[PDB]
Amino acid sequence: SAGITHYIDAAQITIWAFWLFFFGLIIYLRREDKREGYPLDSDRTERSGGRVKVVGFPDLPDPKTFVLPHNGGTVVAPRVEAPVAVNATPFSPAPGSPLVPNGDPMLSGFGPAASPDRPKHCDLTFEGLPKIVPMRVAKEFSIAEGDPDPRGMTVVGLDGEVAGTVSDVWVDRSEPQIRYLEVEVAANKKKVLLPIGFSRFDKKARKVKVDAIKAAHFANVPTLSNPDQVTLYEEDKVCAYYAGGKLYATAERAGPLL
Amino acid sequence: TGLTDDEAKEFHAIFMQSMYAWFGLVVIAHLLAWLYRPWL
Amino acid sequence: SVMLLGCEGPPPGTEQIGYRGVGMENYYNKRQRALSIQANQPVESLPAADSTGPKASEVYQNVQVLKDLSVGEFTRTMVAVTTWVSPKEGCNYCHVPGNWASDDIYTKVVSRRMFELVRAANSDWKAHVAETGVTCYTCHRGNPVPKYAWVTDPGPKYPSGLKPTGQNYGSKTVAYASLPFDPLTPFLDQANEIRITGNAALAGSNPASLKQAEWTFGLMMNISDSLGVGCTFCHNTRAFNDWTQSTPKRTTAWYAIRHVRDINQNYIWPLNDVLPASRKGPYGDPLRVSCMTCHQAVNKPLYGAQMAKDYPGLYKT
Amino acid sequence: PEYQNIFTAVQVRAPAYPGVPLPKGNLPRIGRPIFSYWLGKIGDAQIGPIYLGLTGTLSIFFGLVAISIIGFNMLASVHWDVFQFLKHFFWLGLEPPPPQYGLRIPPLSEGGWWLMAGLFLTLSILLWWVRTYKRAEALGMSQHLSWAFAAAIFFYLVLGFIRPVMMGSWAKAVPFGIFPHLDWTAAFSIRYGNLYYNPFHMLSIAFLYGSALLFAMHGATILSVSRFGGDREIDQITHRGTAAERAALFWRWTMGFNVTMESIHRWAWWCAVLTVITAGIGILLSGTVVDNWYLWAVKHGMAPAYPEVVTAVNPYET
Amino acid sequence: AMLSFEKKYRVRGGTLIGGDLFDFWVGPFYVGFFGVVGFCFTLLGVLLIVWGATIGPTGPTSDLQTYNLWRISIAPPDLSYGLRMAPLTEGGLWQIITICAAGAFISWALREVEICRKLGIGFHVPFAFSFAIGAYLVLVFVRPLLMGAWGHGFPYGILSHLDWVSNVGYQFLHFHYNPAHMLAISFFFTNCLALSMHGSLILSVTNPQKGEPVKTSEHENTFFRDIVGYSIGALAIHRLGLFLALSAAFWSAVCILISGPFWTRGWPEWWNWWLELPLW
Amino acid sequence: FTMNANLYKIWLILDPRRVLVSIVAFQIVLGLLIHMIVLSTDLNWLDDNIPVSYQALGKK
Amino acid sequence: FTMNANLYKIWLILDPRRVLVSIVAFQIVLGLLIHMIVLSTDLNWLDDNIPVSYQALGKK
Amino acid sequence: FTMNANLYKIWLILDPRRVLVSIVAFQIVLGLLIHMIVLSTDLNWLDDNIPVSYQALGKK
Ligand code: BCL
Ligand code: BCL
Ligand code: BCL
Ligand code: BCL
Ligand SMILES: CC[C@H]1c2cc3[nH]c4c(c3C)C(=O)[C@H](C(=O)OC)c4c3nc(cc4[nH]c(cc(n2)[C@@H]1C)c(C(C)=O)c4C)[C@@H](C)[C@@H]3CCC(=O)OC/C=C(\C)CCC[C@H](C)CCC[C@H](C)CCCC(C)C
Ligand SMILES: CC[C@H]1c2cc3[nH]c4c(c3C)C(=O)[C@H](C(=O)OC)c4c3nc(cc4[nH]c(cc(n2)[C@@H]1C)c(C(C)=O)c4C)[C@@H](C)[C@@H]3CCC(=O)OC/C=C(\C)CCC[C@H](C)CCC[C@H](C)CCCC(C)C
Ligand SMILES: CC(C)=CCC/C(C)=C/CC/C(C)=C\CC/C(C)=C\CC/C(C)=C/CC/C(C)=C/CC/C(C)=C/CC/C(C)=C/CC1=C(C)C(=O)c2ccccc2C1=O
Ligand SMILES: COC1=C(OC)C(=O)C(C/C=C(\C)CC/C=C(\C)CC/C=C(\C)CC/C=C(\C)CC/C=C(\C)CC/C=C(\C)CC/C=C(\C)CCC=C(C)C)=C(C)C1=O
Ligand SMILES: COC(C)(C)C/C=C/C(C)=C/C=C/C(C)=C/C=C/C(C)=C/C=C\C=C(C)\C=C\C=C(C)\C=C\C=C(C)\C=C\CC(C)(C)OC
Ligand code: HEM
Ligand code: HEM
Ligand SMILES: [Ba+2]
Ligand SMILES: [Ba+2]
Ligand SMILES: [Ba+2]
Ligand SMILES: [Ba+2]
Ligand SMILES: [Ba+2]
Ligand SMILES: [Fe+3]
Repeated sequence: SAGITHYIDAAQITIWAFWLFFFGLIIYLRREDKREGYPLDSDRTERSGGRVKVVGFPDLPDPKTFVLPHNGGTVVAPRVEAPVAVNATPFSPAPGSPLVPNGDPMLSGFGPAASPDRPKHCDLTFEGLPKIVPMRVAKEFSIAEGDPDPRGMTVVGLDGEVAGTVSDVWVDRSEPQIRYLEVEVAANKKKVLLPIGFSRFDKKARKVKVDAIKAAHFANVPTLSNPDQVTLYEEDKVCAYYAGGKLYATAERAGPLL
Repeated sequence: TGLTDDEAKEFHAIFMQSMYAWFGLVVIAHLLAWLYRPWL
Repeated sequence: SVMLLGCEGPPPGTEQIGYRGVGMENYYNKRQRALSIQANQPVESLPAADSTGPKASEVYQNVQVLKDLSVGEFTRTMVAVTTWVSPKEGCNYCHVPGNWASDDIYTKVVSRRMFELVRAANSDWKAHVAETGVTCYTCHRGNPVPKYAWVTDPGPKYPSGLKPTGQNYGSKTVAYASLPFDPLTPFLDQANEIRITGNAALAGSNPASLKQAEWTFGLMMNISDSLGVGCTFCHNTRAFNDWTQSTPKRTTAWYAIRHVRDINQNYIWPLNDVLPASRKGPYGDPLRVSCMTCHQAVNKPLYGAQMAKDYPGLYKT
Repeated sequence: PEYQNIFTAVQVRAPAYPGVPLPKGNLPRIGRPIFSYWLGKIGDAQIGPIYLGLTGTLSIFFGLVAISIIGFNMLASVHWDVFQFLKHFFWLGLEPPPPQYGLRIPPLSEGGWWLMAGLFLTLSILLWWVRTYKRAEALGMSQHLSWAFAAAIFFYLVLGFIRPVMMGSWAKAVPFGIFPHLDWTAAFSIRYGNLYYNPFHMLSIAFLYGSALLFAMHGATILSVSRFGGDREIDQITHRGTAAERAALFWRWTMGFNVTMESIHRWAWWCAVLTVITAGIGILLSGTVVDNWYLWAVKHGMAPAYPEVVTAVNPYET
Repeated sequence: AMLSFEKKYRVRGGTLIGGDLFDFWVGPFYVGFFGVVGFCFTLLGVLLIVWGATIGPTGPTSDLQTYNLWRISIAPPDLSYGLRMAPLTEGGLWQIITICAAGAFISWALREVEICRKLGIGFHVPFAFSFAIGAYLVLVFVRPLLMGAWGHGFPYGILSHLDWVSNVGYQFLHFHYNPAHMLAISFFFTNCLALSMHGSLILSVTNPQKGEPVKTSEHENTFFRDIVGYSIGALAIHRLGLFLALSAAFWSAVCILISGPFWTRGWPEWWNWWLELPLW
Repeated sequence: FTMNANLYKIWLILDPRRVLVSIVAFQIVLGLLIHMIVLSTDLNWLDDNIPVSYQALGKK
Repeated sequence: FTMNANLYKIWLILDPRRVLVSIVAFQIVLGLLIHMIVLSTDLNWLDDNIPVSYQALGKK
Repeated sequence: FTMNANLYKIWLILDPRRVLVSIVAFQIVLGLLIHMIVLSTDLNWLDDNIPVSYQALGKK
């Protein structure tokens, strides 16, 4: 007998090998997925007083330490984060219900206006100088030949009212680019940051539109504990406020439509 | 070209000579070519 | 631009070939379908000829093929062969003037061989030609030289230092694709192996080369183009080699490949010595036959018009 | 309305940056920078400087040699008529040694140029590999690139070198030409019984679709959180921000689970490396182990049956 | 259940349609009006694919009927039905299932939209999704329409749709020569390259050799500039990758849209416009 | 000489460096091209085996 | 000369360096283009065997 | 005409390093190219079968 066809050939067993390595892979990636946001929040944990920490399958991976350059620290993941109150109240006491923000929605710091507490220190260049700084601090930087200089354009909110005018431009010392617009606010002549991501240009007009917030809201932009640099904490606090206007800045972004 | 009126007279002169010299070597090579093997 | 480019409008004519959902379908241009139909028009028949009369071989001097024809019918057959092969030239094209019986001019020794070529075609290859059969016209189209006759080609030039790629060129032979540009000589003249697919899943019993696969692919592109169709016309591309999943046209094409091997081998190559340089390619090989020659871009020559049944003189015995 | 972060609408310059300093041994850097206002329209406007060591120069060297053999051969094939070369370029190519030769080194005029271009190309590719590892070490970083490049090199080697040798025939490697190499691909599938029923090529296809899905999703995400400096993935990875939070949450509310700013890059990495790794496996088995994938799939009962509505009798059996 | 930083964002509102009606969560999925519609379209769709597997092409007792995961397949009606609704048991089922799939995808997209509105993030994801939805529509709606019949759509079956792709592709003799096809393939490939490069970079910097600290933006740029003399930069690579993937889908949609309706001949022949220019 | 006198002034409008390097670039191209054209035609001086039948003074 | 009137003011609208560079480029392109067109049609002046046979000047 | 009374001045205009390196590259390239071209025409000097047969008898 020189013909006993074997039913299992190298392709079968190699597809088997694949699937096994695959399963181990999937599991592993799902473990890296829980280095943040975990263990979850249920009323299972609170009902049980905590004896039910929510983690699911697979489980959480041993902490990993990131050693920040420049006397920066040591970060871990997963870590234990202190709970933080919610600046809102349950739309329903029933589970899975959303919460309505407490007070003036843009002030709430809840919803599209929420944000975490990032360090109260600055991101740094390789050298260790504040990465994000204004062009006034970053002497060297310069507009690109043929690009309207933002400096001096008018910042205008979502309803067409002037907000202020661009008093300067913040830039990345690590990856040369416009990160922030500075706004000398009209209504109180105080200085605020405006993320580039929220700013639209109107070059022929030398304007800088903002669908995000209303001209007035520019008055409440979170502020810098120092005008020649900004902290990680402050970047989040700045952007999130503007983000809030996306759902709050009008009594209509709230939805529905019909 | 951030050049002065005189450093393009100098350049133009030298360029012209080198270029005509080139065209000269050229007519030389083309005549040798026509001599060994006429093409028209 | 970088022009843009080569395009047809919607909706194409469509035909479902296989089972729904399997993807075996065909698309075509209606415009070009009507023009092709008008260009592949058939010549109407000559009135049938009476008779009832003596056989051709009794009244003529050199009749070696069209023997058993009545005089009348023979005459009819001659009128058709005239308009069919060389109407601008008339009778004198294949005959020595004043002497209908002479073979002293080559186009007649050839005409003779082609009377046996058509007869053989209509009577022996029905698994291929069905009841449509062939006629002089099929290839000649009012022309002495089939417009779509072919020759083995040498490709473009190569210095003496290197040998030709055998494939890799702009060739309307192989549908413009880059496969090998003469997939005919080894398949439509000689009879090399087309098959490369293994009949076993695991290996160790199929020596087919990848190269052989590309040659089969080129040839197939030729075939597809000559009849003017796509692989779903004959195949089920999930299994090109699977005969049960193919269409009865694969069967027909199988027998056709053999038929062209016979036309090119025992009817055309032999005429190479009495034919002029004007009818010969750079290797001395002669203009021969392919599928295009007869189909001229249609699944059935002249859209399957039935010409031959009106001329009994084109059938054996 | 709101900016989409597609086009830097207003750019800024600073003197070019020659970069972080390499330790002793990593040679100087060459060339001096320039800025392209248009690249700048969509990305870092800085063009170079570049590093070129022994490795890098020896690789540029081998690689250009290989490109020359392929090209010169293509001009030769249309007779040095550069017009014709220009006309059929897409169709031009350098075919491999013919099978009559097996794995022997063949004459110049019959494929030997292909073996030389194949030789030099591979060497130049693997030298570019080493290059990227050196370039990746001088910076204290890890070898993630090098492990991926090593995966793509794996597939390459599987295509033109490993399978041919195993199959005992340089003619089985892929030929250098655009349309010619397209034909090699198609002929390849035809010869081995429809590559669609080859499972490894299905997975590799799932991973290619997946590299498109993942980069599309992640990229769309990061731009959508580009208002929170989400592109600055490094610090969102060390000091999680509302960018990485809104990002992870968008997906959480849509499909029920999510990853993190650091981990999505692991899903992406592994999915790309996976294309090339299933792909090479797929070619490895073609002809060496399985000869007719459609058949293989039938043997494992995966191939569908349809009502046989059209069929043809087999002349080989008459 | 929520992430450990999720409650602070679970705001009310943002719908397009529904308002407080379906404005709630279920586990980790957000519901919303389009989720309810979506779940309906989806469930009925799948449940019908289940009935098709149950009945088979010739009836539940036939040998072609099957529950084998690789072979179950629901195919469209014959072309003879043109754009009409065809009987349920003759490709009708496939039509309905299609309506459900299209509706589920469009619902899904709109739900990601309500979700962007909630979180205050850009709408890049559902826009990008809409390219796959577009691709799906040419493959089931546009193309078969331009072609006077829904039967030109691909079947819903794991390998049967592979067979579909195969024979439709081969109707054009050598599909690889489709120029839009060549484009789309290049984008799918390039996408695969950028993805592998970005992945590698981030993982190579946020996790360096032991003994080194988290790397920097300066490192990032210095590396790809070291190797290939250019670094498109962090932001932009997220921009490019999105370009590559969306374009890959685009050119796939156009590469198949032109295969029939705008081109009926074989595809390599298309390239004739290039061998025939009056330059040669 | 047929030409202008204000013909040097052209180097106040066009950068001389570029014009210079460019000329050589273009000329090298044209040189190689034309050579290849001739090499592809009847004027070829290589593909014939003369005066000693190199590929058939030992081969053939 | 001019077109008429005031075709000097045209250079108050179109950059001279660019118009120049553009023309040189274009003319070079157009030239190569036609040379290629004529050789590709009947008017070829190279692969004609004119005025005397060359490759078969390597034949006898 | 041989050389300017001032054709040193070209190196006040052109970088000696770049011109030198350029020359090196172009020359090496040209050498390799022409060697290849010659290797592909009659003037091949290798597969001539002279001066003494190295493949004894037949196959090889
Ligand atoms: C076609 C049939 C004949 C033929 C007939 C001709 C004819 C006719 C001609 C040539 C000419 C050329 N032939 Mg021939 N030629 C044949 C066979 C050959 C063979 C061979 C292997 O057999 C070779 C190598 C050549 C080689 C060449 C080139 C040396 C030359 C063109 C120069 C050029 O393009 O540069 C372009 C020039 C430059 C790029 C710049 C010149 C120098 C500059 C001005 C110096 C300034 C300094 C500079 C800025 C810095 C230098 C750095 C650069 C990198 C160079 N011929 C065949 C047999 N040949 C041409 C010639 O001789 O020149 C008149 C010519 O007209
Ligand atoms: C593009 C041209 C063809 C096509 C070409 C191919 C090719 C070629 C292949 C596939 C493959 C597959 N295709 Mg497809 N496919 C097309 C359109 C579709 C559509 C659709 C409705 O538009 C769907 C749902 C699918 C889905 C699938 C899966 C059956 C399978 C692997 C997907 C994958 O990993 O990709 C990347 C996506 C992901 C990883 C996301 C993960 C989601 C999973 C994989 C998809 C689940 C499908 C599920 C099993 C059945 C559908 C849901 C049922 C309704 C319940 N294709 C078009 C019609 N498809 C591969 C295969 O192996 O099949 C044999 C393969 O080789
Ligand atoms: C044509 C008939 C078959 C076909 C036959 C094949 C064959 C045969 C192959 C594929 C391959 C692939 N096919 Mg397929 N394929 C078909 C239908 C499809 C369909 C579809 C919608 O139907 C899809 C999505 C795919 C998708 C794929 C990819 C997933 C996969 C490998 C991708 C890749 O990038 O590797 C490409 C990446 C590399 C090769 C690495 C590149 C790295 C190198 C080193 C780069 C060097 C650069 C160079 C040095 C720069 C200098 C340039 C010089 C000029 C050279 N195929 C049809 C069914 N397919 C592969 C496969 O699956 O095998 C199992 C393969 O080889
Ligand atoms: C068979 C012979 C031809 C061939 C014929 C065809 C044909 C015919 C087609 C392709 C198609 C394509 N081919 Mg091909 N192709 C060939 C060779 C190749 C090769 C190769 C290496 O040679 C490659 C790489 C490719 C690759 C490609 C891609 C460019 C393209 C498909 C992209 C796509 O579908 O996006 C679109 C993505 C989608 C439609 C998915 C949409 C997602 C929807 C909205 C969501 C689905 C959700 C679903 C429910 C998920 C299930 C999850 C479960 C619920 C959990 N082909 C061979 C040569 N190829 C297809 C194309 O052109 O583009 C359409 C096509 O129609
Ligand atoms: C998951 C696998 C995917 C992938 C990954 C991948 N590709 C990679 C890498 C990785 C990880 C690298 O590390 C490497 C890279 O460098 O990335 C930018 C690379 C690479 N992928 C590339 C190509 C590539 N990868 C592909 C595919 C894939 N790569 C998969 C999609 C493809 C396909 C199939 O489409 C291609 C075409 C290259 C850019 C690069 C490898 C380059 C290389 O090996 O170089 C060899 C040598 C040369 C090319 C010679 C250099 C030629 C110069 C341009 C000439 C310059 C001349 C100069 C002016 C000097 C003057 C000359 C002197 C002689 C006078
Ligand atoms: C356009 C660029 C790429 C892209 C983009 C893209 N896709 C996306 C997104 C984006 C940006 C999302 O945000 C969205 C998502 O949720 O992320 C996972 C999505 C998506 N990408 C997915 C699939 C997908 N994308 C693909 C491809 C692409 N999508 C491109 C490569 C592919 C393929 C074929 O390669 C697939 C398979 C889904 C997981 C998800 C959308 C899922 C969804 O909307 O869910 C609602 C619908 C259901 C749950 C099922 C409905 C039930 C139906 C009635 C039955 C289905 C019938 C079906 C037609 C039969 C097919 C049978 C198969 C066996 C063939
Ligand atoms: C009858 C009736 C009442 C029904 C009963 C209900 C039933 C049956 C309940 C069963 C419950 C369960 C088990 C099933 C629910 C099934 C549902 C509805 C369908 C699943 C839908 C869905 C889209 C699944 C697709 C899964 C796959 C693999 C998708 C491909 C995408 C992918 C690779 C996923 C993992 C990676 C992800 C999620 C990346 C997202 C992601 C990206 C992309 C970032 O860029 C990013 C940046 C910074 C921080 C975070 C992120 C981030 O999380
Ligand atoms: C961490 O961050 C990172 C960096 O930052 C530091 C890096 O620098 C880097 C280094 C990155 C690089 C060097 C980038 C490398 C990119 C490569 C190699 C890609 C190759 C691309 C090319 C050669 C260019 C190809 C494209 C073109 C020529 C343009 C052609 C235009 C065409 C065809 C017509 C356009 C029209 C369409 C396509 C039709 C419709 C399209 C759409 C609707 C798409 C929509 C797109 C968007 C973006 C919204 C990485 C990896 C990184 O991860
Ligand atoms: C006129 O032109 C001038 C400028 C000279 C130059 C022009 C050059 C040009 C234009 C070239 C164009 C080239 C193109 C377009 C090439 C395209 C190539 C393509 C598309 C290739 C596709 C696939 C090819 C593959 C996968 C090749 C694989 C080959 C391999 C893996 C070979 C391996 C060989 C090895 C390792 C050799 C070993 C030799 C040993 C040591 C074994 O010998 C004993
Ligand atoms: C109206 C014009 C034509 C007339 C009147 C005509 C008449 C004849 C006659 C009377 C014969 C018998 C002569 C003999 O064998 O002695 C004959 C034989 C023959 N003719 Fe014709 N002819 C015509 C056109 C053609 C044409 C156009 C061809 C070829 C294309 C052709 C090919 C032949 C051949 C081969 C024979 C020998 C027949 C055999 O062996 O069966 N004739 N013709
Ligand atoms: C361009 C697309 C086409 C391709 C790629 C193609 C490919 C092939 C291949 C690979 C085979 C060999 C199968 C085996 O090895 O057993 C084959 C056989 C065959 N094909 Fe084609 N084909 C095409 C179009 C056509 C067309 C239009 C016809 C009919 C007119 C046709 C008729 C045949 C026949 C009859 C055979 C069997 C030949 C024999 O057994 O000697 N093909 N085709
Ligand atoms: Ba058609
Ligand atoms: Ba022409
Ligand atoms: Ba010799
Ligand atoms: Ba000569
Ligand atoms: Ba020897
Ligand atoms: Fe990223």
